[PDB]
Amino acid sequence: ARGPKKHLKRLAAPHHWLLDKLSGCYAPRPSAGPHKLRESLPLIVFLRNRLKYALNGREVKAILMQRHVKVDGKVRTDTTYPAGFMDVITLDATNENFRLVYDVKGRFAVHRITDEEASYKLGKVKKVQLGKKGVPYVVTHDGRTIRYPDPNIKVNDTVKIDLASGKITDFIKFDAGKLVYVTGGRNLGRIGTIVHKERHDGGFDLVHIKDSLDNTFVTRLNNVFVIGEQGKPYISLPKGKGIKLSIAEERDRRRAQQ
Amino acid sequence: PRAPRTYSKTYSTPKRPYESSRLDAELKLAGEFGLKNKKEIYRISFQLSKIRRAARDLLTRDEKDPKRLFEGNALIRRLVRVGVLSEDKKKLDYVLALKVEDFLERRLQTQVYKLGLAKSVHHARVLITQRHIAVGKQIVNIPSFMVRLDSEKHIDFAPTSPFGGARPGRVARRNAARKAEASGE
Amino acid sequence: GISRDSRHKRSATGAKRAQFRKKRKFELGRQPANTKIGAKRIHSVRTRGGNKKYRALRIETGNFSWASEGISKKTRIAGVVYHPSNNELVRTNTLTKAAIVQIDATPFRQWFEAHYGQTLGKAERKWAARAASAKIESSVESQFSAGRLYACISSRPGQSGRCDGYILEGEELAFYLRRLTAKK
RNA sequence: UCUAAGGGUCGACGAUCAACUU
RNA sequence: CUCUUAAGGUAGCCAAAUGCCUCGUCAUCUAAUUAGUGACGCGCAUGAAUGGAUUAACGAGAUUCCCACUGUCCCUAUCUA
RNA sequence: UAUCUGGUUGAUCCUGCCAGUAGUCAUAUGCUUGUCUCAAAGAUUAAGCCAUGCAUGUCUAAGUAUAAGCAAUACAGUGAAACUGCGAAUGGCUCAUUAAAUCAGUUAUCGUUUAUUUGAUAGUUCCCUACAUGGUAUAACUGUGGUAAUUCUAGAGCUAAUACAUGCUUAAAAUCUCAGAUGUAUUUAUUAGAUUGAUGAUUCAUAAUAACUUUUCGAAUCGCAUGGCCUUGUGCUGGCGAUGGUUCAUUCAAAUUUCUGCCCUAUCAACUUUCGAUGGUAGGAUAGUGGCCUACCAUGGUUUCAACGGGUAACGGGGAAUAAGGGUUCGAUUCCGGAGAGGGAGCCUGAGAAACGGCUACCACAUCCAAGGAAGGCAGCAGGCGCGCAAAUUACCCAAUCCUAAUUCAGGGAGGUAGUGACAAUAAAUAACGAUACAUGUAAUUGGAAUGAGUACAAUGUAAAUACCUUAACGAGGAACAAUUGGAGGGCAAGUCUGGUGCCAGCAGCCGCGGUAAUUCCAGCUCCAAUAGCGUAUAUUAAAGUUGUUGCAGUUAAAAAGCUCGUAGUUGAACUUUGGGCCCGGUUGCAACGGGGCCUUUCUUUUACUUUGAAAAAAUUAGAGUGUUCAAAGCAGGCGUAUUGCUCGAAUAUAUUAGCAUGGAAUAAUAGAAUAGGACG
RNA sequence: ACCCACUCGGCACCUUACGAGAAAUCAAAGUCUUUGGGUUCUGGGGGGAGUAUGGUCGCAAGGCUGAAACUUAAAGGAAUUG
RNA sequence: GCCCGUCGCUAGUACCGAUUGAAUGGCUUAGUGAGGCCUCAGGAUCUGCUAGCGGAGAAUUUGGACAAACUUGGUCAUUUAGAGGAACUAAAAGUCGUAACAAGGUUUCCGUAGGUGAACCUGCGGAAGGAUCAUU
Ligand SMILES: [Mg+2]
Ligand SMILES: [Mg+2]
Ligand SMILES: [Mg+2]
Ligand SMILES: [Mg+2]
Ligand SMILES: [Mg+2]
Ligand SMILES: [Mg+2]
Ligand SMILES: [Mg+2]
Ligand SMILES: [Mg+2]
Ligand SMILES: [Mg+2]
Ligand SMILES: [Mg+2]
Ligand SMILES: [Mg+2]
Ligand SMILES: [Mg+2]
Ligand SMILES: [Mg+2]
Ligand SMILES: [Mg+2]
Ligand SMILES: [Mg+2]
Ligand SMILES: [Mg+2]
Ligand SMILES: [Mg+2]
Ligand SMILES: [Mg+2]
Ligand SMILES: [Mg+2]
Ligand SMILES: [Mg+2]
Ligand SMILES: [Mg+2]
Ligand SMILES: [Mg+2]
Ligand SMILES: [Mg+2]
Ligand SMILES: [Mg+2]
Ligand SMILES: [Mg+2]
Ligand SMILES: [Mg+2]
Ligand SMILES: [Mg+2]
Ligand SMILES: [Mg+2]
Ligand SMILES: [Mg+2]
Ligand SMILES: [Mg+2]
Ligand SMILES: [Mg+2]
Ligand SMILES: [Mg+2]
Ligand SMILES: [Mg+2]
Ligand SMILES: [Mg+2]
Ligand SMILES: [Mg+2]
Ligand SMILES: [Mg+2]
Ligand SMILES: [Mg+2]
Repeated sequence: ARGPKKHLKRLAAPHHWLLDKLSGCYAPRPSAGPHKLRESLPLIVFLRNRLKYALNGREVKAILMQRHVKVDGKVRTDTTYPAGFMDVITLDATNENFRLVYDVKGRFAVHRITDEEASYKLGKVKKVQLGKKGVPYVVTHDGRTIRYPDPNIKVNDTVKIDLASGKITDFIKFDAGKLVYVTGGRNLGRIGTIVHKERHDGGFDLVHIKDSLDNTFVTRLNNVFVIGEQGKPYISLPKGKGIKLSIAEERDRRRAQQ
Repeated sequence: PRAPRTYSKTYSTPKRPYESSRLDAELKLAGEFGLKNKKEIYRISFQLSKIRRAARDLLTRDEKDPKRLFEGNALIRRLVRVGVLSEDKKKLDYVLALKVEDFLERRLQTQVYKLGLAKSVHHARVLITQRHIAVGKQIVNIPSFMVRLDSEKHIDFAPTSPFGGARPGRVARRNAARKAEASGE
Repeated sequence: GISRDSRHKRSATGAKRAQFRKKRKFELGRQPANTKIGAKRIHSVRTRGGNKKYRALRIETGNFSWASEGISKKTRIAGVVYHPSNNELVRTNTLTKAAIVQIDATPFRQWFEAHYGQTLGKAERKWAARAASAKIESSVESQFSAGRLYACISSRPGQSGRCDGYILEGEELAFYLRRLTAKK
């Protein structure tokens, strides 16, 4: 329709932003950036709806233009910067670091972390490709290209990214029995261990995941993110650890507060 | 434009307009409970039809089916909280076997009367309409209120509303200002 | 202008399609280059995405490769002798991909002499190292006595502005020689 | 000014010969 | 209801190359139509192999309109044998 | 939330329709209209025509400042104008076109372009400036003007760049050619790319060789700080940044694209094919695939499983109304996709438009004019005309939601706010309680309270208000602060009441009522229904098992073809591992029910079906929680205090057509070895 | 040829109806609200009307296909008593 | 009792119909063809290096493809006029008869054909929905 759209009408925004319906006609359209339009979370949304620090978008940009907010080590003064999964949002005024991770309901949970582990971040290797001059490189889930990767880093593996030098410190290899986050689909926000991978040449790769409670759910390889081995996640998990209690036991946990 | 504003009807007229037995039953209910019009009975029967539909959908499901368990428990909880479903009838079949008077009993216009705060249901209606009744720390001027079975211990007069506190009223002041003259001085 | 859309061009059942969506710029075609010979004239076309194409009109020199010794000398195109798509292109000497042209062959003879030193068409022992196994063919050298080498265009002059190509060799050359000794 | 198609005789082709119609 | 015949003109068709009145009446065609066409029909005096009605094709047959075309005309002029 | 009733007869039972009845975010219209919350609204007819005003502009520290612009030893700040850059392709409107088209779900790009964002990435450039090249350049500005008029511009004099055009500095390392070449970009050819990376798969990524280019890039740019070492000079170095730039990846996208799915119509059965229709080769063109176009060649491609044609008062979908179940109808319209900007067509710029608040032309309209000429496009927001049954203010504002730019600041009729508004929806004032007489109720017999409908200091709210919430004083007695809209024969609740009219006037959806005895008209009284609403008209849904798959009927009520054959379609007998036994282990209450595994002669045809799973945006629907005072709603909120704060949420289900993955192997189809060209190692 | 008994197939018939139907009646018109063996054709109140128009067949007569505007509260079936 | 048709009056709705009728809209052959775009050229004047020679270049201009639009013709669709003709319906207690319902006074009806003011009559074949379930 003659070009790229610059508006995002409310009720067209991604639902996991928990945006109010009758606030205005429009939502913050995620600018082009590292992750995606749908799988992103704008800094305005995370500053005005997930922490209530700012009250308006004006106040969000006021917070942003004095270099308070910081996404993955850099300033990111963009009001609608598309921060996403495994991103580190550190603010030095009110010094605290968050890691954008998915709760078990499928929203971007507010997950405070410490500087000693916010130093780095994780990245799912989107592709391994030889660049110009025969220099190998890896592309990660957040759109990062890292040259001279370990010759044993393949697709669907995860790499620990320094986030200050932007290099690969370690890498977890996709295989049966490693801890995986689910970053899309019905089970978006669950954590489990890889049990089996169905190949489906041509079609879509499927993976069967068994959470701590021995629940076994299958999902597409596109949205599973290796985060370490069982019991040793290379990152800190949010308050729920992706267990996916049913509504009955959720109501039970709720009524356990009398 | 802004997202649409959801709205629903709350009542349903009867299919037969001039059924004399239904008319007499509606007038009996309206006289007993001090109702302004047949639309209040219509609204209560609409709520009851929705409740009955949900209960029927659940009862057709298998027992210990998670959806039936969860939603029937929620419906029964809501009904016993409102006081329509009694304490010993938490089975989802008594939900089906409920009635219009079970909802008309929990009306604040009925509770105010049954608590002696009013001389009749019409006294209760005017007393709620005139901001005289407070449920908690909150004046409630709506006859249809569906007391939560905990507000029952708290339905009393307001600090306003010169039957339960500070002020003496409005016509009392003018009658005092004219009784000053009526005294002669 | 010219449109490459399929909203015209009635469907496979034969039904005539109703029109919607007035012609879109992302479906435009353009005019053929009809590259001629001589006095190079290249025009820059602005294409989608800010890119540039080069319409070759009247091209004089092309880069042709022998493909047997891998030289790719730059030479002069004499004329078009065969075109599989239109004899009118041969008549008009219109330079075009897959056109069979004739090239000067003088740079190729000079390279053959500076490389093998073996009197093709009329630092000492490099000619010895490139040993007696230098017989090219009985049809690629008989053309050197006339100084015209049969070649096939491989670039697209209307698209890239260049008229590069390769010298005919082997069964391709036999095929085109049969075609030429028929149609000539 | 050209292009194409449509033949005879002789020994998948080769040699030779020939008239116009499109 | 009459008088009346061998039978009382049927099916059709018409101001028709058959209708006096008559340039019939209505419509169409035109600026204007005794023309043409379509209808109407108590039709001087239409009508059934003295053939009625109709008909594709055909016609140096009679007729009306239209397009083209033009010295037929407006309005004549000029050239050749 | 599975209902019927009146009307054919003297009466009956049916068929059957008409009529009634109920709903409609479904429109109009009539009457009436007190309060709070919510808020549809020129779609229908004329994608008809439009006066006027606004709707797109934009600056940081960080492109260019000698404003004769302001203000307290080159400007040090601000800064009009202008050049430059970016944007103006988003938004908003409308539904005219459009029926395999759009669109929906699902695919592909190993078939391409992609400004921007994000990340990575460039020691190789020279055939007498690099301690920095030119005007070949110009704007704004200064002065001279033409025209009636335009966001018209000529003529002359300067002036810069991150505008324009050129153009060097980086050794060392480094191999091939016979000292030179060797970065990248373009084009071609060849080579490797294995079994030395990837993919299911490549002529992929990538590298190499030989060359090739009307030269591509390889900063001649800017801000704030100035630091360290020192031949103390115009030294050498060194920050944090901004902007720019090649390529790759990423993102926002785009364009094509797989499969399946659109309403009525046969009084549309053949359609397409010279003039591209289907395919092949080659080319051209495109960003790229492709008959997209061209040349040559072949004669194909669609179709009763409905092609092609015609109609649509047809934009598609999410969804809406109604709904026992199944369905019927609707969907111009809050979100997604498409298309258009009076009708066509063409094109500039740009990453992106076949753009119309851009241009060019024609057609139809139509403005101005000094007659020479010039300027247009409300289906943006208001507003006018016209059309109509049918739809609001030429209002305020960027505070919210977001968007745009050079950007924290400016702009935004996008949007919000208010005005109109009985579209629709929510809650629910018009009275309540005593005394006296009479037999719990009757009376213009009377008393004390209560309140908001209003009105209004303030204060909250708001961008500034308005209103709502909260309230000082006022503001109830036939509380005239007076409720209506339709009815009273039946259907259908309610009158042999009174007066009037006399087959008239009229009523009456239908049956009927009215002709001097009217329960039916006109009224009065009384009564009934719903009620701030009620009636009427049209449409549609239920009623309708009167469209019937569930689920109709066809002897006589409408309906079995005159009869038989017969293609498509639909449908089609039975039969192939059953039955013992041993285990492990689940879920519910030793039992029941469900599995999985072994033995018992026993451990990769094609489909349908079905289980499970992923998918099927949000809104909507069902629905969990939550005292918006209740409610419609909304996604909030809750818990304690004198903190310098703690905490739960914004679930879940369904869309069962098509595709995908998985378990089952009954049902139904299909294939196996018969001239053995069969199986086994 | 006939008689008796049985049997298959056929034209029918008599009685009774579990059953069906509005009934007349029906061994199918039954096995139908306890509604599904397969399949073709037809009807949707009465007229206008098997009309007009178009198509097609026919020598013609006509056949096949086949509306609409408009109109109407009945028309119709079986049976009962007069 | 019920009832049928012609004819006559009134009103309404459709139909046929000379007029090579009319209007509007869609599609389209042919002709002409604006405009931009690509292309063959062209060279005002605008500066540069030395009459030698280059660069930028407006008007104009050739040929193409894209093509609006107009004219003519064809075709389709939808409205619409029309002398006259021929129906249907409604109303009307008009005229003529009495065709059907009883064996309706000739049983009725179906197909077909012919005839007659009108219902109708008649021939041929058929049906009972007949006025006969019946002659071993
Ligand atoms: Mg006669
Ligand atoms: Mg005559
Ligand atoms: Mg005549
Ligand atoms: Mg004449
Ligand atoms: Mg005779
Ligand atoms: Mg005669
Ligand atoms: Mg003759
Ligand atoms: Mg009805
Ligand atoms: Mg309109
Ligand atoms: Mg848009
Ligand atoms: Mg490659
Ligand atoms: Mg090709
Ligand atoms: Mg529709
Ligand atoms: Mg339309
Ligand atoms: Mg729509
Ligand atoms: Mg419309
Ligand atoms: Mg839209
Ligand atoms: Mg457009
Ligand atoms: Mg308009
Ligand atoms: Mg346009
Ligand atoms: Mg406009
Ligand atoms: Mg626009
Ligand atoms: Mg408007
Ligand atoms: Mg009142
Ligand atoms: Mg108030
Ligand atoms: Mg009355
Ligand atoms: Mg009654
Ligand atoms: Mg029926
Ligand atoms: Mg009959
Ligand atoms: Mg019948
Ligand atoms: Mg068959
Ligand atoms: Mg079988
Ligand atoms: Mg009928
Ligand atoms: Mg009868
Ligand atoms: Mg008779
Ligand atoms: Mg008779
Ligand atoms: Mg008789």
